[PDB]
Parts: sequence; structure tokens; C-alpha cells
Amino acid sequence: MKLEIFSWWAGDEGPALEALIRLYKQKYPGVEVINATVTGGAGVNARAVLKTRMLGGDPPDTFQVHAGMELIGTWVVANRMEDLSALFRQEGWLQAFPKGLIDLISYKGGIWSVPVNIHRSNVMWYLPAKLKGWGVNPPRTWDKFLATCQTLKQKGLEAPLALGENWTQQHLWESVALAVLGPDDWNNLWNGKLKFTDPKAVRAWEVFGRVLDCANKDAAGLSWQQAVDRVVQGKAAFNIMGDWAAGYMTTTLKLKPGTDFAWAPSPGTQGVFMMLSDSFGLPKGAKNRQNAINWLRLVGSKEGQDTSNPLKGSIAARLDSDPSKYNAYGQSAMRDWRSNRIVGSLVHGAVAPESFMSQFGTVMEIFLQTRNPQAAANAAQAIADQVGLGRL
Ligand SMILES: OC[C@H]1O[C@H](O)[C@H](O)[C@@H](O)[C@@H]1O
Repeated sequence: MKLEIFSWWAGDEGPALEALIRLYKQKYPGVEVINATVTGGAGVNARAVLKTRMLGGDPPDTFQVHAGMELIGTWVVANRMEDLSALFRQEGWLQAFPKGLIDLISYKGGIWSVPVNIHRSNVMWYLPAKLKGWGVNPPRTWDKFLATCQTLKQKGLEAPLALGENWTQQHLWESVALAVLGPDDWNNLWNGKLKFTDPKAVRAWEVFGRVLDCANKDAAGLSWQQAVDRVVQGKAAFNIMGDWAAGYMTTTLKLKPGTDFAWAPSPGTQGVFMMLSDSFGLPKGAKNRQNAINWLRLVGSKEGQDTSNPLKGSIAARLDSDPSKYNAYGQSAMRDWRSNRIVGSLVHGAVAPESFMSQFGTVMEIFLQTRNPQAAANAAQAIADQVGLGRL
């Protein structure tokens, strides 16, 4: 009796998953659970290893996968995933999750994964005590951000923005783009109505370039946790990162939300929640099909999601989640989830296929070397053209 769970929740990202695994082992003491993590922020490495396994005919029993185009445009269109519609009916999930989320996991009459959470991409983290020590406010626009960072450089803070490795630069970029375009034109990139070479979209890269000039010069070789650490250490003022950062700061670092650190929407994005969702499906050919199905039932449940997510920093996908189980960050994100305009993340798989996502890092590499907005814009457009962005 075995169950192999594939994810990128390694190291200090593992607490929430480990909690779910203990829960599963209580309910199913016969099953030896293989925690098959591929170490690497945002699943860049996991994606590559999964590809080797899936194409090799050796699927895991289930794998972490983002709801939306990431899920659909890779293993679903390849006809390698089981349709979960029957299970959704059995569990009452169609009424348990918001319709917008159901839509992301639905394609050609089937439902293809089970959401465990909602993360938000567009969060700016800072230490409200360090900001007072520097006598600045948390910036609500990119102009105020750029002006505040200049003040901080003047006051001796060399790199007021914390930044890490390539994907985290893309992560920053999607917040900047959302701010510059607004939610509708952000959405228009992904349906192909707005070209990346439109002056409106080129400007995303202009604003992004200036933001990049407030960042640490050693960013390329740092993990997302190391970039958060810079803020906690006061070697930076700000970091734009998903709310797994809140999980890191509370679960791992034992910091108190609101007093030891605070949060705001990414500058220029207040009122918009850029979402993503970690989900699990059922691969065809899974060696342990029933055990995996039982894992899906747990991750789709209120008991599972309200055990795991408070540790993670994400909120539950389930509408019936109990807010009393969440700290001050969790409860804030819960509120914004219900009230804000919702758009999806690029970097975390909601809005574009892996064909595009995987090549966006190359685009970002070339912006880092050229710092030419038009070149980057042109590169994103060529990629979109080559993959047929919008066809799914
Ligand atoms: O690795 C950092 C984060 O990246 C991913 O995009 C996941 O959706 C999230 O679960 C994870 O914490």
C-alpha cells in the first residue's frame, strides 16, 4: 500500500504538506506515503522532472499543478489525466468551490484537478518598524515606490527592493504589468486582444526597468526565501512575492503578522487580487489509483484545507473555510478574496500555457541584459505568436 505525491514543497515549504500527510496517514494507516518533492521555487525544476516521468510512462500517483492554463495546456490536452467529474459530484465540490475556480480546472466537458488553496501573487512585504526607523510610508503607487526608494538610497539603504532568481523577477514583473495595464488589459494579453508590442504593454517594461534599479545586484543567485530574508534583516525595505512568504515568516521564522511584518497590495494594484491555485489531479496509469483518489478527497475537504493552509500562508479554496483557523494575514487575504476584482497569475500558471510560461524566463533574461523595453516586448510577442497564445 503506497501513495507517491509529487510537488515542489521541499524544505521550509513542506510544513503544510507534511501536515496533510500526517492527516492522510491517520485515516489510512496501511499506506506508505512517498513525499516526492523536486526542490525549486515556483515549480520550474518540478515541471522538468515531471516531464521526464510523464513522457517516460512513469506518472506519480498525483502531482502539484496550477489551476488554469498550466494544467490544461500540458497534461490534459495530452490526454494523460483522468476526468474527475464523477468525484466532484460524489464530494459535492461543485458547490464547495467558487465558480471562477471551477472554470479554471474545467475543459471540454471534464474537470481535471482539485484545488487545495488560493495564493495571491501581488503582495508587497515590509517591516512596519523598519519603515518608521527610516521614516517612510508603504508605497501605494509605483511613482511613490520609486520616490521612496530614492529617499532610502539617500538614507543609506543601497538596495531598498529585495529580489531573487529569474522567476522572482518575472513575479515582480506581473505585479508591475497589472498596475500599468489595469485588470482588463492584463486579461487582454492572455486572450490575445492586447499585443505585447502595444505601447500600453511596452510601458510595463519601462516601469519594470526603473523598479529593477532599486533591487539588490546579487538577485540572480538568491531563492525567494533569501529575498524575503533581506527584508526581515533590514537589508531591504520591500519585496514583491506571493503569500507563501507569509507562511515562511510565521511558520518557519515565527514572526508575528502585523507587528513583526506587514503587507499591502503590490503598488498600483489595490483592489485586484492576482490569484493562483495549487491543485492535484489523477494521472492515467497511476500505480496507486485508489490511494490517490483518497488523497484528492482529503485535499478537497475542509479538514484538510484548514489544517494545511494556515501553515502555508495561502487561504483555502473551499468556500466554507473557517477564518478563526487563520492568523491576521490569512484573514486579510480571505477578506480581499471575496471583495476584490480577481485576475490570474502568469508566473503561477493561471493565464498562459507552459509553452509561453517556460519561454518568458528567456524574455526576462534578455530584458536584464538589454534593459530595452521594446526588445522585451517584441520578444514576448514573438513567443506568443510561436505558441499561438489564445488558441486554448
Ligand atoms: O515555490 C513558491 C510557490 O510557487 C508556486 O507557484 C506555488 O503555487 C506555491 O505553492 C509555492 O509556495
